[PDB]
Amino acid sequence: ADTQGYKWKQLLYNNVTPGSYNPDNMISTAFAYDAEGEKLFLAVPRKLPRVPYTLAEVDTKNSLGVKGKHSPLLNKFSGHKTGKELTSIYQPVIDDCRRLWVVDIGSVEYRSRGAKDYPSHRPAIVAYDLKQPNYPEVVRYYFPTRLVEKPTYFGGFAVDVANPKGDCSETFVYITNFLRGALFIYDHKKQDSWNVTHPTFKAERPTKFDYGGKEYEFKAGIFGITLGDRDSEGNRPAYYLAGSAIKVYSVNTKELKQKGGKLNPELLGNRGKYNDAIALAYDPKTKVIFFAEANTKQVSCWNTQKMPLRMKNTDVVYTSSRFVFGTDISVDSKGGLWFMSNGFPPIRKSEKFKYDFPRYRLMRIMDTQEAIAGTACDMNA
Repeated sequence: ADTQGYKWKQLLYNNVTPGSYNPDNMISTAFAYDAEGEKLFLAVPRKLPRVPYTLAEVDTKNSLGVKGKHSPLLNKFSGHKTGKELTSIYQPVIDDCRRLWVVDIGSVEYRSRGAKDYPSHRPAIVAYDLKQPNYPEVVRYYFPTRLVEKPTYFGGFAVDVANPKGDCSETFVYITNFLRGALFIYDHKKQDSWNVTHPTFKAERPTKFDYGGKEYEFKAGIFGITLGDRDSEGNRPAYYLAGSAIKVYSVNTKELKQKGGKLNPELLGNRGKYNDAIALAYDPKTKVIFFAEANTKQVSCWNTQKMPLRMKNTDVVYTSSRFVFGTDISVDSKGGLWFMSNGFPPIRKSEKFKYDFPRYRLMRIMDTQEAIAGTACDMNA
């Protein structure tokens, strides 16, 4: 229940001319922590002008639990020279073998000012090897034109590594898209990809978001996906949720991996009214799914082994009135639970939302077992 982590009023960059960008336009949407390397990676999408590095890193070693170091400066990704190697990303993910994956959207989202600096191209899945320096690029796949379907609305994604104790090439990437309600599946081994849609991906009803004493709304489809325990032969539950929804589902990865196959997802079932979350993360140690919530100012949990999922089978691992809009959550290599808020929900003009307290908040609970102690999510039942 005790946390260490970071707080930024604005995301400032190190080694970038002051005044060359507007700090309030630097809006981070997601992160990934590499525990072995003690590096934090942040996605800053090029949604507004003059973002110097869309993939930023911070070294956490002389930082994490130290007083006075709550606000580290962002740096260029060590795998980059110019910062143009990526156009705009929304989410970084670290896999079982320490490859940092990102989805390059391929274009910026503003006109002029100067968008000309970041030439448009097709969307791409890119991966870097953190085990080597300086993070060489090991995957780079462009989307075939016939498959592009509103790339600006990609959400969370998962990396399915079938052979973690091998060359790690038998890998799938499952990428959410919260507009339509669609999941883009990429087969790394076959160098093929396809689109999948389902009634279960779509939103249930608009989410309520409170800002400045008024109430705002948004209606998001499938937004987060996380992967369970691998069985006998490599297949696994892939738990997903829509952002504007309280139900949770799992479809098997074997149905997912088969191109043009029928999908049979399982409801399991819901988390209680007003508890919409856009991000969720499975902890293999405690078998718990953690949820970073849109409007409740809380991170919540459910033990996958306590069936079925009802509110009564859920609890709270974190509460802060300054935890406005949870946007990313994940478990690291050393079992640490990490969660982020940015006050930036998918609503018109939300980039311009401002807060008295620091907008950007990233926290770690050291180990998940400590987190769920004395909660409905713990081991005793």
